[PDB]
Amino acid sequence: NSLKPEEGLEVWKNWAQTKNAELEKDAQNRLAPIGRRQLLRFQEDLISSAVAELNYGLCLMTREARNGEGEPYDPDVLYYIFLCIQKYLFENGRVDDIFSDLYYVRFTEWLHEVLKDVQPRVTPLGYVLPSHVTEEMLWECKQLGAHSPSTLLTTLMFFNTKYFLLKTVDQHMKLAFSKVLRQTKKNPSNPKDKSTSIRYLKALGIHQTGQKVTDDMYAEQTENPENPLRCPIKLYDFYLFKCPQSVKGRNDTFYLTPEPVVAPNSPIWYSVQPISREQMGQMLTRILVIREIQEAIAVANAS
Amino acid sequence: MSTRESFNPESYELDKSFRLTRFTELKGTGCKVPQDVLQKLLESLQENHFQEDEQFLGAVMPRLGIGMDTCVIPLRHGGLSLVQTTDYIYPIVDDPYMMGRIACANVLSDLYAMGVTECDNMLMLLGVSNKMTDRERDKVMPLIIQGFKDAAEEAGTSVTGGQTVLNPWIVLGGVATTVCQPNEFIMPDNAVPGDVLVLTKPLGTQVAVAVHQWLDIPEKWNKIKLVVTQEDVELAYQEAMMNMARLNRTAAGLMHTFNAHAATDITGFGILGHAQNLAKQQRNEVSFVIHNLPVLAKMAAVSKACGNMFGLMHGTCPETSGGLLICLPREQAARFCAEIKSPKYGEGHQAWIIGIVEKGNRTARIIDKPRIIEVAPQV
Amino acid sequence: MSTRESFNPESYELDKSFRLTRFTELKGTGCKVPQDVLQKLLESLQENHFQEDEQFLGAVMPRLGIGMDTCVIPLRHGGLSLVQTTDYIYPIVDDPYMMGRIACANVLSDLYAMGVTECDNMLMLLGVSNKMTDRERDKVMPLIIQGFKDAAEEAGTSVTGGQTVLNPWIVLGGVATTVCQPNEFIMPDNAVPGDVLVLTKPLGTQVAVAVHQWLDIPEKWNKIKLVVTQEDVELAYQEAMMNMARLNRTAAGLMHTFNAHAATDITGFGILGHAQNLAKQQRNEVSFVIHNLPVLAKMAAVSKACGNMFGLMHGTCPETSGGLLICLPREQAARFCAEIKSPKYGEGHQAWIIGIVEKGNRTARIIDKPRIIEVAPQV
Amino acid sequence: MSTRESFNPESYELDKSFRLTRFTELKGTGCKVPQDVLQKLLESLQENHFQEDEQFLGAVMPRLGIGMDTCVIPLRHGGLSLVQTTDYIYPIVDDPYMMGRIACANVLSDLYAMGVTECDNMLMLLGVSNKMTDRERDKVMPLIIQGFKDAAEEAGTSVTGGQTVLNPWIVLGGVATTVCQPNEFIMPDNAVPGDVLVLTKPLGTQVAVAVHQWLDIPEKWNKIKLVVTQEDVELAYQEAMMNMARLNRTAAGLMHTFNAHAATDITGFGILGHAQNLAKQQRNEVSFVIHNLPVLAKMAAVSKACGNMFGLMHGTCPETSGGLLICLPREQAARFCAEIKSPKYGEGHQAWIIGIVEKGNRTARIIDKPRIIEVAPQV
Amino acid sequence: KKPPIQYVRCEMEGCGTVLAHPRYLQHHIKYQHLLKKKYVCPHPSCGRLFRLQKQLLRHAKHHTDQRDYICEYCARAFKSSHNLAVHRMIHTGEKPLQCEICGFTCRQKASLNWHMKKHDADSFYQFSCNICGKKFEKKDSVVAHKAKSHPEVL
DNA sequence: GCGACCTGCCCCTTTAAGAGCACCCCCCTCC
DNA sequence: GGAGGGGGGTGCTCTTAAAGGGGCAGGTCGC
Ligand SMILES: [Zn+2]
Ligand SMILES: [Zn+2]
Ligand SMILES: [Zn+2]
Ligand SMILES: [Zn+2]
Ligand SMILES: [Zn+2]
Repeated sequence: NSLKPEEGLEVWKNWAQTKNAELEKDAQNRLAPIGRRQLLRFQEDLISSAVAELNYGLCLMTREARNGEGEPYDPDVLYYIFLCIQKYLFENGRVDDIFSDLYYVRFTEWLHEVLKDVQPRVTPLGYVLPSHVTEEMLWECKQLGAHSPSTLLTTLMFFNTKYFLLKTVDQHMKLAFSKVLRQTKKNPSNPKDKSTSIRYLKALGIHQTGQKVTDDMYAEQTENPENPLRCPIKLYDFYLFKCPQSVKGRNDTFYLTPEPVVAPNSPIWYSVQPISREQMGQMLTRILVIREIQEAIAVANAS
Repeated sequence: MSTRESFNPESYELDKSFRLTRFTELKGTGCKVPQDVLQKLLESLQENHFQEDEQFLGAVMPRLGIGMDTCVIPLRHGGLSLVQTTDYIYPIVDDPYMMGRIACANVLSDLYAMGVTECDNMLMLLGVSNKMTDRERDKVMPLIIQGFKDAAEEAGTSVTGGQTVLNPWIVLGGVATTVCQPNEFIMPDNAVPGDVLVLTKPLGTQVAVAVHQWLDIPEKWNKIKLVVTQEDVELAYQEAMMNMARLNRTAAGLMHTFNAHAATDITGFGILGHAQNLAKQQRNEVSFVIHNLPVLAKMAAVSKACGNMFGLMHGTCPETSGGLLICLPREQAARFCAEIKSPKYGEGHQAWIIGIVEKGNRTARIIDKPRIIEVAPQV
Repeated sequence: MSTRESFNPESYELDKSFRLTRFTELKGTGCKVPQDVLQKLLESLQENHFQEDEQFLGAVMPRLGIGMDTCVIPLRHGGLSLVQTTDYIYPIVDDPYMMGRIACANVLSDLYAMGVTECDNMLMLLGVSNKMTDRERDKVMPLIIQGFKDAAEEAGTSVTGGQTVLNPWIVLGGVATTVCQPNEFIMPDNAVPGDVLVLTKPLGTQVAVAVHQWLDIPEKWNKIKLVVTQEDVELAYQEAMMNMARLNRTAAGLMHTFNAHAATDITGFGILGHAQNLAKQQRNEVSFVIHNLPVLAKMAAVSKACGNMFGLMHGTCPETSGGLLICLPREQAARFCAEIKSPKYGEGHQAWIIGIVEKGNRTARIIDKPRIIEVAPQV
Repeated sequence: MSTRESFNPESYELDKSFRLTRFTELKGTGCKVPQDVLQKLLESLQENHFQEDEQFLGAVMPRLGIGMDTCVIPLRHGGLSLVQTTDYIYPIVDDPYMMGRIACANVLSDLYAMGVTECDNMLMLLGVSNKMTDRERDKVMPLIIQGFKDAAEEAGTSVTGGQTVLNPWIVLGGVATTVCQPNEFIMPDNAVPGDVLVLTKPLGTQVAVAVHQWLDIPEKWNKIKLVVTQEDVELAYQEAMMNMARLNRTAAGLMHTFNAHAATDITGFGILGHAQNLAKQQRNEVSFVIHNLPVLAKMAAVSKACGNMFGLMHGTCPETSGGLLICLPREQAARFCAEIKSPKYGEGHQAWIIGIVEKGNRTARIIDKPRIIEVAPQV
Repeated sequence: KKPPIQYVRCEMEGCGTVLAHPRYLQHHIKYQHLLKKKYVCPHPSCGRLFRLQKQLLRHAKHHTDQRDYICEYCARAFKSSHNLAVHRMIHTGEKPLQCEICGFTCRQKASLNWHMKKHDADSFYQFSCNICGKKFEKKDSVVAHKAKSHPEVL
């Protein structure tokens, strides 16, 4: 498929071998976070790695991960390799989410710093470069969907920043639940059409007042019959269904911090405390790297 | 046996005067006669410095777990965590079957404080009293073992292995262990301001147990002959014995269901002592305040009559096989009690909201004049 | 205090009259007066009818591990097996720090008998006596905790929990847990005829400890002086103290290297006490015979003075933190004892081939005329 | 500075027995046993017959702006005014630095009563006791002067002169002067029924000072040791020293903001005497009534125990560096306390509304049973 | 001078109260049961009846308008110390009571009684006043209801 | 058709007032 | 000398009802 776990496993193995060689040549005592008394070492196999070792091991890869040529990986392919690692972990029974689990916060920070000042490359003769990261890549790796509270919250950001074209972090932050409205707007032309979509005003500062054109000033999502698992309307409806009743009807913030503890039959997944600015920026920095979103925003702003 | 209303010594061909609690020497302060000293000793047992390891260059998860209860130990292989606990309780009830069940429930309660619904294996420590006639030991220990095993069966685990030793006082206890994935349990350090505290079992079990011993001694009985009669004391004894023998498996299940942040078991010390212990673990600056105190019927008055012996009001009274002290948001807690009270899965059991999580201090306290909720005698 | 060679009560602001062993009624039988009743109770608590499950229509390995000790419990994840042991004892040695090491070694002794070399976690139980003076407790208990933690460090394990209780007699112990793959432990049921049993530590520590305790009082010491000189106790006591503080970890590793068919721990029931138990679980029709008892220096003669209080010759002499009993083949035993005597790193110790193995009924037996070897003390 | 740590005589080459307070005959009635007579003398020196000047055929402010304190004395140039005050207190705290700060604050407090928040110049009167040895004089006096200058710095003024004289008792004081426009000071002669009195500092500083000096006299301590523990006395003394060493700049600044009618200070004569003096000044016919009496924690008990020595409940206990008794309207007072507790500039302090203003005959009283408010030792 | 604590019960039927000391038993008996008396408030239109002599002095406060208690913060006048103590809770921002079902915190039991209506609890209450069937939980609450409402007057 | 204004009714909170106990103060006392 | 009883008055905690301000929800008039 789009995402290959073997590549991530190989990169992790190479880094682990190099780090083990460095540690053994330094021959400095260092104790692992495991219960048994043993010298700290990064397992050559991902699965056996402890919860803490993966975090520290993953954090350093952002600075020491090499390739056959020896050139440091570019940010996009590095993010792709981390996604491959996550796919490998999911395949072999590990349930940890390296991008959302609270125990993996530092890895997110280092990845955000690496991806902070990245820009698309026009280096190839073609004027548009296709990023390795793709929409189908994140979907396959269970980054996007209704699996966990954090992934769902990320999914809304993905579709919000694609359709509403809210590339900037401030555009997202200004968003609030009250401003977003859902209208069936059922068309009598098609019986039982059951059209549904959410509209949001765009922050276009113009001297003229009033609604010049309904479509020009607003962006509306659309149902996806190709897969019910991907319909932005369905996910948005499921998002509200799993949020506290108090927050609905509030005009302060749209995104809510996930609950650290959730169950499949839990009525509520989200707290009443909006996500922090740093977390918002960290999530955004990763979403822009996608190829589909990147080209969508490139076309929108240019036109 | 469970079906029989009570353990009658004559039926088993033992002397009528025989009392299981006779071997132990009950004290007003319970098994925890020193509170600060035993607390410091327990902290010293868990005291460890090399585990900081430069904090592992970040917010490393604590191998100590809660620090004071149900330590979680990461494993080399599988990315799993070992979660095991241990607790020992001397006999305090006259029915050996029920007392063994109580010991098993007390041992398992610590796991349920971290939302570990299912247990892997359980060990048993069976102390044998020196001052016990050989004939008696052959009629009581089988009952205690059977109760322990039945409780283990009710908890989805089997008691295999253990140890048997001789001690002046009968010692009952064990070790409950579970090898579980990270998402299976709840680390109690996520409490935030605005939350509420939920208690799954009423307080005042120690008073009810102790008073039943005074029902025979005319010297001690006269000190409370006015405040509390005898039939209500017997009812409170029956209810405390039945309450101490339940299991918090449903509590753990609803804990996972309803977005719980932190929890702890009210076993030994007291509700206030355990609340103070819990507050220290919180990452944030949150201080607990306890407004209510569910106490068995006609037990607060006995505490007042007995003076400093018990001290229910101050929350320092020891408890055995006590309930959980969860920390849920308001709406989840409101739904929590409704579901546990009348669940379709099993039998109904009440739960009360007793406090509010205040911000700033990382300390626990009880308002100067707490309200007493006299738990109805199962009517 | 680790470097200190002995316990100096005057050095801790304590009167010389203080003795750690003073808090326990040391009987010749040791911890448990009965063995038939205690064995029956342990078998009762290690027996579960639902456990058999018609052998799962196959050859299911026992869930009780050795059957009598160190139970192995299959897990849901990855085919791992949870192996854990529990053992509690009372002080028998005056030195506090060395007592903690002995207690730690006792808990792990069962674990090493299954072949397990490395341990994950180790809880502990600290029984603080109510008779102990407040001033002493704040200074004596920390010595036990520190020694126990040091022993855990020696064992490549960390103490990350436990429990504290009040008990007329100081109670020390803990539970050690190891989650290991099937190729890391040895099930002791493969013994075959034509093998030899190897005991890795000298027998008869209880005799030395008890007589050393009698040293102070002259009522009983008068008759013991006739059979042995006083100065023998001082060195014998030190040897027993030191032989009860060295872990069998090295011996555990050599079982893997030398095709150890079975092994056990000599503690509590005595060398003949565990010989029968180890035999009853062998799936092959075999019997053990002990042709040699390597008694501690002159302890055999001392046992002759007291007709039955010790009973070493019959083999039912209680031992604390005793060595293993490995049923290697004849060829392996030759190199096994040599290897443990002169390890590459050092710290070797002598191991004695107590006897042999012959086909027949599943029972153990000490020959009618056992030979005695007086281990040479090291100084 | 002595703010970092308590003044230790040895640190400055002074003997342990040394105490600064030894140079004054402290008494429960303060630095003036016949309070009534000193009032007559102060009236005698203030009163001047020529100042009436036939009323100048009009109604204009008097030279003695209020006839009791902080004379205004209009000048010639620019129609300005010269508000000037003086005060002298003998040492009452062991710390020389804090004592100098207290003297400076007391000197400045008179101006802040009139709403003046700026001081152009200040003088200092430093008196050295005859009994003090030469070695002490050059070690304590520099600290006193440093504290006085530091206090002056915080007040936006500088000590630029003074005088030094020999005295049997240490005499510490100064004189504050300010040349201000007619609209920069509130002349405390306005008062209308419906207003509410406001106090900025708790009372009972003299009691705390006296008790702290009774910790060395065995005869006096035993009389009072029953009612108050030593820790309470220590914390009360610390709070009183911190309060007495605090400037009323914020209160004076807020007086203008919240439309203050009249104000004074509680330095000497107690709360009742100063209110009585203030009442006579009011142009209208208004009499004060005081219902609340904020006192330092536990000092009221000592006050009543000692007998007719302090009589805080009678509002006669003398105070040093006391607060301001501000007359404000009801809603302004409600806002006044809120802002002074958490000022925009920060470093707020609590204030109380101690009474009401009613139509009367220019007098002040205290209700029969004042509601004693025990101010806690915050931080 | 505090005597040791002993508990004695009023054996008279209808009074199961237990007192903190034998000293207080004589006072309880005399002032409650044995002393049967009737007084009338001097106010022209009050028409109330008080058997004790202590109660009348308190009642005189109701008819007059003497307010001798002043709040520290807002300078508001109250007729009794405990009323002020309840008032101060507004300024300190403390809510002691708390519902045991939905975790709803309030300042006074009057607010809590209102909240219990949502969590309908009068069903499990057994006590009730004879006149208007108020459906209280405890006993003395009925006495308080008979005092405030259904007053005993001429 | 949509809004502003007046007014009525309910909700929830705060103030006002009674009940009774525990306590102190004073006085008297006959042993 | 005296601890114990009698008589009186009082603060404190609890409880309930009444008063009151805020807000939701009608009917009427104006645009
Ligand atoms: Zn009565
Ligand atoms: Zn009246
Ligand atoms: Zn107020
Ligand atoms: Zn509620
Ligand atoms: Zn009624």
